Amino acid sequence: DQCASSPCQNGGSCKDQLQSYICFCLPAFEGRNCETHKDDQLICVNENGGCEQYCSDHTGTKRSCRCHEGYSLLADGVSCTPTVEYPCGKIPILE
Amino acid sequence: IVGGKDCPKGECPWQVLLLVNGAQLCGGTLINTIWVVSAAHCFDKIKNWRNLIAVLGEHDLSEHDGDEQSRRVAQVIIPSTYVPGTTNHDIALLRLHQPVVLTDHVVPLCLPERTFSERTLAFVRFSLVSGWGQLLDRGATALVLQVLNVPRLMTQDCLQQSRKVGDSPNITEYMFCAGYSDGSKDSCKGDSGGPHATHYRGTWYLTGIVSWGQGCATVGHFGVYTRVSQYIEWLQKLMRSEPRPGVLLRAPFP
Amino acid sequence: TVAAYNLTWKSTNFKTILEWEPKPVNQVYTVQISTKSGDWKSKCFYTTDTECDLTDEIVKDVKQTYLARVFSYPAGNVESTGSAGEPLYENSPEFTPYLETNLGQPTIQSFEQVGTKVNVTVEDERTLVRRNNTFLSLRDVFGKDLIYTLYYWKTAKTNTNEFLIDVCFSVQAVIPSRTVNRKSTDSPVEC
Ligand SMILES: *C[C@@](*)(O)[C@H](CCCNC(N)=[NH2+])NC(=O)[C@H](Cc1ccccc1)NC(=O)[C@H](N)Cc1ccccc1
Ligand SMILES: [Ca+2]
Repeated sequence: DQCASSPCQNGGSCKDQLQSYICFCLPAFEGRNCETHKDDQLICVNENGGCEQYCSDHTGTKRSCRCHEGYSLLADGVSCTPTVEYPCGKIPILE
Repeated sequence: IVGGKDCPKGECPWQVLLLVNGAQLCGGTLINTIWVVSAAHCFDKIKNWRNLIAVLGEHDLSEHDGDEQSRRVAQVIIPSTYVPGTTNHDIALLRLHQPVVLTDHVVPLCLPERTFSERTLAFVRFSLVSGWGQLLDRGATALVLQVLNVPRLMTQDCLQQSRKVGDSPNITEYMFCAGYSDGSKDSCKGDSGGPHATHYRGTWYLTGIVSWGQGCATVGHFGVYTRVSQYIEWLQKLMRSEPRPGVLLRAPFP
Repeated sequence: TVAAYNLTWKSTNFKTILEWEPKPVNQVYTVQISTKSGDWKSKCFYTTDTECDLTDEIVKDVKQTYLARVFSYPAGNVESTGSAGEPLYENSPEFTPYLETNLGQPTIQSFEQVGTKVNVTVEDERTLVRRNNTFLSLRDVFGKDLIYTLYYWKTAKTNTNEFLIDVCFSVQAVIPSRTVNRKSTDSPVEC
């Protein structure tokens, strides 16, 4: 038992090795010891803060998504949709 | 464009061919109805500024079909820090004498916001470079518009994998490499000015502009492109302010 | 500002941590991971750690080859430069989970007998590879690629989690088609 100290956090469980251990985390955590909350790093450098186009990091407050001219922000607050006819960067024959 | 394909008609809608006195000069990308981004180098040797045309909706140079629209180019603006016959600041903004009409076969490419360009789009792997320029280094220029997917490298890597040469210029911060070092696929001469376009979530955006290289698809070398995102704020100022009166304008940079 | 060096992969049973050096003096680190044709994906945002768990990224496809890189920032920039844009970084080796992941030390889970012929049954260990949120077994991931070596008091072999022998044991997870980390460590010994 390297696992004797239960070093696996946030509900994840330990499997011993020789001179080490391994944490199996539940879906929402990662890290060696399950220390990292997947749901906790919603910043723009991280996968465009989940924004379809533009992203803004706000200090102290949840990030916001925005869009290009000729697009407007949807209800989900992440997706944009063209508000024009020929919106930049989309291929009409392919739409 | 070395080792690419014909762009299926209408799927490269933001491609401009630029002609002068009738003949191929360069490519460009269309950023809205009167505004076309190119490379500044395309304009070093120009004589008849008058006959500088800009063709959109084109596809087969060899045959006139539907969809081509031509337009006199009223103004070429190049950054003030660009020095003729040097690689740095290879970008231009062209104002057409009249809007092109948006159609299925003429559609603009988004100029993204800088910190979207920088943090997001710069780490999408592949992006398309296109043109009607040479099909092999010293070979024939294309007739059906050529497209090519290439991968982007961070300058550190581009400097690690490149066979050195006594004066291949620096890759500056206004530049970036992409393509292949193995000799197979690259952009070539007369592709200059054309788009390097990056696909993200479902919209294309302009991340780079065809610029320079050591030959085309040279072994141990990558294509170099203007990092468009270092320029976004300057282009937009220029798109927002009052026409000034020249054909060639050397607008300030930064 | 100084760049990461000695970027190493510590991977056992598909639990995969990239470690590196140095411990940060007023800089932070972020890690990126791609496959060779994929986009880069950031992890461990502005950490002062010298590790990064990449399991959730690498187990999305064990057979792919992953590259990771580790950027270096003065505390409270990101940015840059320049020499030429771009934050300072350094690259890991390539890493192909399926081939290179250390096989965890097995645990013999059964030892019942049929007289003169003895049955030892190796436990079908779970790995970090999820599917519908729920972990896949060592035998699930490898299949007819993984075989076992047995010891006793001399040697014996099987594919499966089953031996039958002739009148104290260890086993060994073994994958012969492996260029590297071919044989696991010896299980704990049972009598
Ligand atoms: C304008 C363009 O059409 C063309 C694009 C070629 C891109 N090549 C690759 N491999 N992607 N570019 C040129 O013709 C440029 C023009 C130029 C720019 C600055 C200074 C001088 C000329 N020419 C080159 O790319 C030269 N190979 C530049 C060069 C490369 C290596 C050493 C010295 C000079
Ligand atoms: Ca035509």
